[PDB]
Amino acid sequence: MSFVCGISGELTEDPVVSQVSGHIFDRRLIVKFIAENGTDPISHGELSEDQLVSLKSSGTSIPSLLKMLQDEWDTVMLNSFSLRQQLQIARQELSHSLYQHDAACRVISRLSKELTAAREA
Amino acid sequence: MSFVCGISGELTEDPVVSQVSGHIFDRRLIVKFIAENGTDPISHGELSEDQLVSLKSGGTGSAPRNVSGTSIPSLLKMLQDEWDTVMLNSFSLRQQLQIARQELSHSLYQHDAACRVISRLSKELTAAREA
Amino acid sequence: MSFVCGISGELTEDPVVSQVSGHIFDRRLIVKFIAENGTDPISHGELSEDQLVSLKSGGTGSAPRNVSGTSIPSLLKMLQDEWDTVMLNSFSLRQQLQIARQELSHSLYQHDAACRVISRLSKELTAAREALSTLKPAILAKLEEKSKSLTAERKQRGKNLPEGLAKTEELAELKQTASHTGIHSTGTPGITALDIKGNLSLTGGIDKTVVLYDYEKEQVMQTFKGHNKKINAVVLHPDNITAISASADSHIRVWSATDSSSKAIIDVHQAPVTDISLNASGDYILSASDDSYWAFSDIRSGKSLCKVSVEPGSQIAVHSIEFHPDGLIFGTGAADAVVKIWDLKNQTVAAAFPGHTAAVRSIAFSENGYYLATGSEDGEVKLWDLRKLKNLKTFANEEKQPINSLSFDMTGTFLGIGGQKVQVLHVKSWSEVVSLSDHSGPVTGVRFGENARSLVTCSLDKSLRVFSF
Amino acid sequence: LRVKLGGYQAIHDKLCKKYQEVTTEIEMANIEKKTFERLGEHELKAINKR
Amino acid sequence: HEYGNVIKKVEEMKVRRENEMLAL
Repeated sequence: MSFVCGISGELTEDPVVSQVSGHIFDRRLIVKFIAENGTDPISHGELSEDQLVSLKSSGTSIPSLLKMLQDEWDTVMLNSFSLRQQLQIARQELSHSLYQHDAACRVISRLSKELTAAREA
Repeated sequence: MSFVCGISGELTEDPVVSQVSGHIFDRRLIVKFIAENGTDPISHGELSEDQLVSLKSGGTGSAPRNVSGTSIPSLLKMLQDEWDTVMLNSFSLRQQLQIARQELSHSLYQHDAACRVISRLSKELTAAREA
Repeated sequence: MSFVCGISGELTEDPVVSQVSGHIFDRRLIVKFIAENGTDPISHGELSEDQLVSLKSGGTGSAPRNVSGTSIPSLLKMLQDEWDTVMLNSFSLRQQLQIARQELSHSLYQHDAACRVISRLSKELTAAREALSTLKPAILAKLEEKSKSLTAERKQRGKNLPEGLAKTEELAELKQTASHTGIHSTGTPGITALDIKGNLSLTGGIDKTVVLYDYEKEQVMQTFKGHNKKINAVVLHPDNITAISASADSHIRVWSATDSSSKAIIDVHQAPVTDISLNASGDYILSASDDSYWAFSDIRSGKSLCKVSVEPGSQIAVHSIEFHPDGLIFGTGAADAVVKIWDLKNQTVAAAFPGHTAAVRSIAFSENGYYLATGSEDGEVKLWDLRKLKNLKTFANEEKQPINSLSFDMTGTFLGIGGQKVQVLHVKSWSEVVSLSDHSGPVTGVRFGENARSLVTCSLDKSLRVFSF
Repeated sequence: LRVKLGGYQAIHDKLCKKYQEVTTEIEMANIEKKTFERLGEHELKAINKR
Repeated sequence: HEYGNVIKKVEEMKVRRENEMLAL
């Protein structure tokens, strides 16, 4: 059947599920995730490779398959770039929002102090 | 021969593998170890002489060893290792983006902060201008 | 540790060993091999996927990157160039295998051709030393002339196969339409050779008699007597009157249907005679024998005209001879898979069509001599390039049963094959048509009638049987 | 990298050529071994014959 | 995963450092 890996979002040939969260993964990614991060990737709990339960279970032209790789690799790298570009834009929106917030606190601080003067005019 | 014994550590000329160990031994070593101890040195499982098979190379049809360094398996292997790295990289970027994108949505107070300033300044003006 | 797969020659990340060989494999490759062939790829021992022992020791380390392998598109470029060289290698192998099988055939041929020379000289040396060890004090030319047209001319008249010839769907209805008994004496019965001329036929008996017989009327025409032993070969002459026959008594006797006595006798052999054949002009008899000699004589006067030992110094079974109506380029079959066409002017070979390890019982040319067929009891029958001295087509079978005789049809578009059983092929399509099992014993001689519409046979079942549809 | 590694690569290129030459020599020599071993049997029969 | 051979770098560094060095 079709199974979707939680890390890649791709159809996987080797679907495996972790007992610490119940999300399906490609075995190879989650083992590399565990071997690098130690946690479950979705629930962030401690995980280990023995806690993984395996789920149950054409060719056309080599010049074509090599061109399917080329186009598919460009799509994977395009995505990775747009994520780095989108992540900096999110940080730029975030840091601007904090500046507006901190400037507003200074204004509210300034005005609230000035409002004390009206009690001693 | 290119086989190195797991126990003696030498490059053997009598390579033998035992079914329980999945490991490579000298014939002259493993037979006396079976004789004196009956046991796999690696797993500590039982052994008997029928569990032992001796390795060979260079038979008829045996392909020439590729030494050119490049190969189709090894290129597909490292293309796979690139792919795993880029997905786990992209996953952590996607996680980072979700965290940043989540909190800046929760932080969208700024129009309500502006109404509070309007409310405060208008109160201030009516409190400043009463004398 | 480091390992390489016996199948691919690459490093393997999953080394495994079969229990029935010393050689080690990449698991998915050997499993795919087993899934096709069920056998060890190198020892050819029978192998199953559970007879595989797995090395849990760490597989071969990764090959270091080339500097050009540091970028994904250049890995794909490198993978493309790698892949092309792998396919050219695989394509080079199938070319090299074809060349090796060409050269192996030629060397064995050149080896077997040299053994023809060793055999002749060794016996000729032996006969020379035997002297020391016991030392005490013309129509042929007109046949060449006719051969100087007919081997190349006959396209001028044979422009098509006959229209009345049996189709492949018609001969499938062949059945034993007649059975014949009493042709030969019941005290020592048996028919060892057969020939026909239309509905007329001639039979050689184990009873040491030759009987002229009609297989359409079920009637004896004439009985010829005078051989001292059972018959081994016969030829029936197109004149419907003359008959020629050969016997284990080492003599050839010629008969006439008008006569109770020999028209001629040829006393020209050292041992049992084995085969005889007729010059297309009709006047001259060609013959071969178990003594390693062949002899040729005039029938119309009785004079022998030429004779040679094929190879003197040994009693070796020549067991067929034929004449070919262009004039020449015909041959003899003999014991050690000899099928030698003869350079008749020079008393030496001219060409050959062997196809066997064993002796060859029969040789037949087609009308125009651009087909020939041969077979033997080692179990196959093959069709031959008379024009270029090469193989064309083969008949093959599961059992490799003895094949005792062969015959074209009238035209060369069908070929009867058999011995212990009988079958007929349509040669123009080259497909098997029908299998015949109505004989209760081996067949000894075969003929076909007009348009392939009938088949005539003799057998160790002590009958002569005719098949037709 | 090209200049830093070029020496190591040139060594590997030399070893590949040498290894191919040796292994093809082993192949032809092992063919010669098996024919002369089989030919040695055929000559032994010839001795008894002569 | 790719340069896992660095284990062999430190091992050969270790073995090299066993030269002019003690037992066991």
